[PDB]
Amino acid sequence: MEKQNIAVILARQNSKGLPLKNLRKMNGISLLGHTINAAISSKCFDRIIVSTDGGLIAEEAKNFGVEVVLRPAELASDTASSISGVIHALETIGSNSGTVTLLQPTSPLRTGAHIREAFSLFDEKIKGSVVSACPMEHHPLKTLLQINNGEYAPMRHLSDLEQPRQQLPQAFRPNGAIYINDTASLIANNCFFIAPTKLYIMSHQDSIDIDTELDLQQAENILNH
Amino acid sequence: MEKQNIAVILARQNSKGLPLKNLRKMNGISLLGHTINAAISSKCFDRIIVSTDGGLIAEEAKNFGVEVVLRPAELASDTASSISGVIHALETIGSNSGTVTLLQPTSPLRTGAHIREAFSLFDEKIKGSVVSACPMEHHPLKTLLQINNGEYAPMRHLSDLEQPRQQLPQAFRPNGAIYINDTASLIANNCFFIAPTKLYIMSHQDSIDIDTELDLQQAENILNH
Ligand SMILES: [Ca+2]
Ligand SMILES: [Ca+2]
Ligand SMILES: [Ca+2]
Ligand SMILES: [Ca+2]
Repeated sequence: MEKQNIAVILARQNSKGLPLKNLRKMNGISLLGHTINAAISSKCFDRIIVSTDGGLIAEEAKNFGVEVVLRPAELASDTASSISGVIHALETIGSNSGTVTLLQPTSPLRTGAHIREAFSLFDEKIKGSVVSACPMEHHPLKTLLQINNGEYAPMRHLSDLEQPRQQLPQAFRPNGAIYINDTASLIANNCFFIAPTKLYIMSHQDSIDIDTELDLQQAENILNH
Repeated sequence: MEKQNIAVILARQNSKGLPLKNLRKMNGISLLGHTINAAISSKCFDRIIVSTDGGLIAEEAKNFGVEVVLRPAELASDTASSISGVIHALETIGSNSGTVTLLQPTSPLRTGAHIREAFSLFDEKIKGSVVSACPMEHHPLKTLLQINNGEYAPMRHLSDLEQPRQQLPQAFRPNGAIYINDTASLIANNCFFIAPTKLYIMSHQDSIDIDTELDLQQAENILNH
């Protein structure tokens, strides 16, 4: 088996929030279609799979010219992990070697250029994850964590809470748009974060995650320059 | 000198962002007035001081029936620390014993009831800070910090990045609305965070910080039930 670069787009019919989110249109193209177009235009992938339990989602994926894996109910439930869906898609097409990239349709401003830029960071020898990330609005060192009921401790030092942000290490959070992994490592570890993890930095604007009707319009407003 | 409970409201004329922010009206009352009303209605304070360099701000403070400390230019500049303003106000009225609470006008949804609730957490024997805080939208353990150029490390463990949030310690960030300190300790430490710090938890809604015109309207929308 030669190595393959696989993109997996997980899109279930009964999304846990906004109804029918994956097929909602933005600029005349479904969220699903925006992410398929990003995958195709990246030219990074040998195979692009949409994994779904819904008939309308499957028909949309076929109309965009990509492969469909049908997920049974037990893998498309509110308790089913994303990793189990990706593993199932890989098993269905018979790939256990190469790279596998998770592209969630809820990140419609992540483009094919972003995907190519992220892919350029992947190290084929060391094989840690590449994860897209954006800067933290609120610095995570300026927080306290609960240790006992009503008792809290600084994330690191109490003095960090008053430090000028520019004097603190730069901080980033995964934004959900892109997770790139070595396929065999993802199968063995059964997770998306595999050390040593590299970050592909994206802007706040491009990192928008669609959960609400207002996220949809904001994303549309951004697309208009 | 008997102990006094002092509230200090820092309000300079040349705020670093929105122009004339401290006197902008919300529901027919200036931001400054909302915070003065919170201080008065809390009944927590022996003295309420507005520290300012601006004539219009001073006149507003006098119209609400509180004391005014005039800050010279060197203490009302873009580089002047908040702590130096509070220290100057305390020196001006001659208080070095009791408690001192910083109330920023940019937190107009923080009420007198919030202040009283926060004050009830202050420990007069141990004398750590009480700081108002709100829950973190994005969990601070699900972040990576820059260590070298293009190299990042998990805040704590890489496995935290995939942990269900409810399995992680609860996390909070100071929201800027209330800082309560022992006066002598604040003078000695020259900072607002003094161990052991206790948190007064506020909702996201009540924690709104005014920096933009849209923050102003959102805060007004919230005031309407
Ligand atoms: Ca091809
Ligand atoms: Ca520590
Ligand atoms: Ca009185
Ligand atoms: Ca660590």
